[PDB]
Amino acid sequence: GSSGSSGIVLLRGLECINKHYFSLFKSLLARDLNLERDNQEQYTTIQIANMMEEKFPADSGLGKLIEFCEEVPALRKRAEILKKERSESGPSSG
Repeated sequence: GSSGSSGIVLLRGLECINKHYFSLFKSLLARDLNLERDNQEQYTTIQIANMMEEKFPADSGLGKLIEFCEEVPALRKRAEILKKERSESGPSSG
């Protein structure tokens, strides 16, 4: 077995998934980000990324996305992988 492949980024959380699933993410945020009604496809992980950066400076979308993956069984495997990166000094356990 080879090693490496440690090039993950809090932003890659989007590029990771296939455009297919991505479309859904934009829909769930359409309300928050206030995306278009029929022009949600013309957008790109980029334009959407920056939007989240300012909007949700907490995770910059990382979080909002992680969830979108949890709901899906084919993304749940990644959701857990993303979270690990999200947290830094442990969450706020209360």
